[PDB]
Amino acid sequence: QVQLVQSGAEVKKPGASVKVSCKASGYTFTGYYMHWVRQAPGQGLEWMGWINPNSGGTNYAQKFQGRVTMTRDTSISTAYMELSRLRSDDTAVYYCARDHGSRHFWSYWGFDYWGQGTLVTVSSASTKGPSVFPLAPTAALGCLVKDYFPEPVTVSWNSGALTSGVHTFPAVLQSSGLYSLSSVVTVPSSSLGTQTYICNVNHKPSNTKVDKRVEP
Amino acid sequence: DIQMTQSPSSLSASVGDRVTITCRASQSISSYLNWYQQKPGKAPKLLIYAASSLQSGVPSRFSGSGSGTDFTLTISSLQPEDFATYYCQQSYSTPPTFGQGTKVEIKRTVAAPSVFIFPPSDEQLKSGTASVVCLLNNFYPREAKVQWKVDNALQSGNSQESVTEQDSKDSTYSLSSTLTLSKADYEKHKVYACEVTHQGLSSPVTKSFNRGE
Amino acid sequence: QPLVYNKLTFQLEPNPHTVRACPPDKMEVDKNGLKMCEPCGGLCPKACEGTGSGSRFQTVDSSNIDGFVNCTKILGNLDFLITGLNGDPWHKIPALDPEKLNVFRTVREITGYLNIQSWPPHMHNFSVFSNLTTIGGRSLYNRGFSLLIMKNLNVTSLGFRSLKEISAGRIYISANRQLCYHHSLNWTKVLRGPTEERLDIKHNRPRRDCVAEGKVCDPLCSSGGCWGPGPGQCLSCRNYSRGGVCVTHCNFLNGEPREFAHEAECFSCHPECQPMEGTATCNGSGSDTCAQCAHFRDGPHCVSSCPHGVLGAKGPIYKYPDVQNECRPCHENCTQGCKGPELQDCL
Ligand SMILES: *[C@@H]1O[C@H](CO)[C@@H](O[C@@H]2O[C@H](CO)[C@@H](O)[C@H](O)[C@H]2NC(C)=O)[C@H](O)[C@H]1NC(C)=O
Ligand SMILES: *[C@@H]1O[C@H](CO)[C@@H](O[C@@H]2O[C@H](CO)[C@@H](O)[C@H](O)[C@H]2NC(C)=O)[C@H](O)[C@H]1NC(C)=O
Ligand SMILES: *[C@@H]1O[C@H](CO)[C@@H](O)[C@H](O)[C@H]1NC(C)=O
Ligand SMILES: *[C@@H]1O[C@H](CO)[C@@H](O)[C@H](O)[C@H]1NC(C)=O
Ligand SMILES: *[C@@H]1O[C@H](CO)[C@@H](O)[C@H](O)[C@H]1NC(C)=O
Repeated sequence: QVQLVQSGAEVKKPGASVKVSCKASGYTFTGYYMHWVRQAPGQGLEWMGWINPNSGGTNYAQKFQGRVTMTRDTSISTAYMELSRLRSDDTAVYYCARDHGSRHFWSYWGFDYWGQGTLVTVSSASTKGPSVFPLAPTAALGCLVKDYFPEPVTVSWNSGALTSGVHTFPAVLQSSGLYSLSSVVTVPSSSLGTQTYICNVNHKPSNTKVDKRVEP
Repeated sequence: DIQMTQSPSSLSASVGDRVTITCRASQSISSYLNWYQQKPGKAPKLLIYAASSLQSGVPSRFSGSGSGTDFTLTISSLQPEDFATYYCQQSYSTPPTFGQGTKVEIKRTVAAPSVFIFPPSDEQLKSGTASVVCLLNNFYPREAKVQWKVDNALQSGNSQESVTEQDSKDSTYSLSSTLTLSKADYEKHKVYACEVTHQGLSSPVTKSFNRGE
Repeated sequence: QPLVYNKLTFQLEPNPHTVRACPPDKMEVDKNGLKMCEPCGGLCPKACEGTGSGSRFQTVDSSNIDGFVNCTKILGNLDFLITGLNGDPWHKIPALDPEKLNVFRTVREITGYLNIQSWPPHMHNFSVFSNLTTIGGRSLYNRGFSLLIMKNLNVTSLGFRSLKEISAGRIYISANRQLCYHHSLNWTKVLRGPTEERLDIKHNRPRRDCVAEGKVCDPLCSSGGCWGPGPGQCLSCRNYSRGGVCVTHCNFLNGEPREFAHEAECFSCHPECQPMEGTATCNGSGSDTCAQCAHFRDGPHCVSSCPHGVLGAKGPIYKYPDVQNECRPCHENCTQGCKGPELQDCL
């Protein structure tokens, strides 16, 4: 079947460059154009440009024209996009989509197959580990994953034993450039004191694994 | 650039309803308009291309119509797999433009939130910062109102909120408002409270606590 | 007896005291609630169905080109795809006879678009649409294109000599790596618009190669461009046009037919007008706009003879030639003409 595989997540500083790959398999790679579409977190879609995987021709949008270089590697069936001259507003999830038409002039530019998505976070902050603070008390308790960079963190209670009623809120970007995150969970007030409640925060970019007991 | 205008922005409908979203083009685009569905966290899926043509795989309940300027994505009898965000794309001019996107949400009865307040931990006060958390758990609709009162003083510009997507079971939201203060400011006032105003509440609920108590 | 002489305007007038199908050379017109036939300037108007979406034909091939005979207005589109011109051996469909394409020389207007993607190799122009004057664009092809000409590797010039208005739609002229003369066209005059990203012309024959071979516009064409070589293939003329062909001048002071100018176009003048040498001969094409009458003058009009028995509102009108060839009235109490104004000059 058709499947598009992209590179892993990237974290860049304002002014650097990011080169996201798009490994294609399941179809004639040179038969369909490769579109690139990015989506800012919690925003709409934005088309950046396409590339002809047969001729190498490109067609960048005016907004990105001058700092985006779309290339191809037909020997391994892989498309690349290198967006240099990075800014804070360039933080988005970059997808690679394939035109559904072999004859491009009669195509409708419909994106029938997409990649898995590559998150590219561009900020002036440096990689910082999270600080776990307990939110002590039907009872309600939780944790506070404050001041970390970059996304993401994985919060699980009791090493995955407690999953019912757990609410890990989306991370909000503070004015300091770091993410704040709260993970609350409702438990019976009777068990509050007879069962140990521990939240486990894992921040892979900084190799930080912190447990935290939450006592009343 | 041919800007797409989708309407409505949000939509609350239940399983089995016939919903209708509209995509308006700034200029005539003939019949070069596509429709997409985007699950939360997933890549968009092609539903209808060329205004009316149904993409292979998409069920027959998805149907498109219109030409020129006014286009319409109509799906009959909503299904649980069809609760997502829908975008329209124009392919007439050289830069494909998407719409703002309609977000269909599960209809539900009005549910009141369970308000919880959390004082800052002592491990956090050792660092020199104080964060007070006000929790709104399991409620409907998404619209709410949270105001902080530090010794009966209205606060603004120092609190941020975060909402969860509809739950997979009861289809209720959850909201948390965090008030970030320095330890110098937090050690000044005794009483902290958040005042919650919601449709599910007969009167605004206020949860309070005192520093050290 | 539809015509009756008038003493006040010195010419014939419609007589107030004056179903079947019209002949094939006359069209049925309505003159203020009175059905009557009117001769056609050549071929009579005839509406014909088109090609493409909305019609049962996808392309113009051998099985439908004979229905486009005597057609002056297509109520649709015209698609010339590859399978319609070179046939389709997988269905045993012969190729289109190129000489059948001359049936479009009667086409003067197209409602929708014109999609030309294949053309006989021995035809270096679309001169079969020489009488095409207007492309409507009510229905468009692909991305709003009202005129699309792609990959016709043996088209030297376009040939749309009379095409002077494209009401709407984009224009695509590409992949014709031997097409010239199209570089200097003033599309703003044809499109009735500003050509804001409405022109898609590329990958043809470069301007450097067309100019170096001297295959540019005729010096008689203006800055509006030309659809090919010659004084006829111009869009607009630098000075005057006689019969659609750009000329250096009309025949104001000398020529086989004396002419007058009207919007930079030469029109022959009334035959009842004396050709003047060195001076102007006529203001317009009427018999009353001329300088000197060729024979006689009846009021304002130059006539060949004075009204000698023409019916009027009161009876037969009789006029006699004056000393200076002015048709003046005969005496009232006189029948069967006269020689002069007096009473005894009668009969
Ligand atoms: C239109 O194209 C033809 C060739 O396809 C040009 O040449 C004429 O070809 C016909 C038949 O092939 C001959 O009968 C004519 O004598 C040819 N003309 C000349 C001048 O040799 C033709 O000239 C083109 N017309 C225009 C206006 O460019
Ligand atoms: C091409 O034709 C256009 C329109 O027919 C000309 O542009 C206009 O000319 C009129 C003259 O009556 C002016 O009033 C307008 O302001 C002009 N508009 C623009 C946008 O220029 C144009 O001059 C012609 N060009 C050539 C080379 O013949
Ligand atoms: C086309 O018109 C000509 C005269 O202009 C006439 O002789 C001929 O019969 C007509 N043919 C058709 C099919 O109408
Ligand atoms: C094209 O039009 C002219 C006059 O407009 C006419 O004399 C001529 O016969 C027409 N062409 C054909 C093939 O009838
Ligand atoms: C048509 O085009 C081909 C290739 O472009 C060329 O070889 C051939 O001579 C052309 N036909 C004529 C009549 O010139």
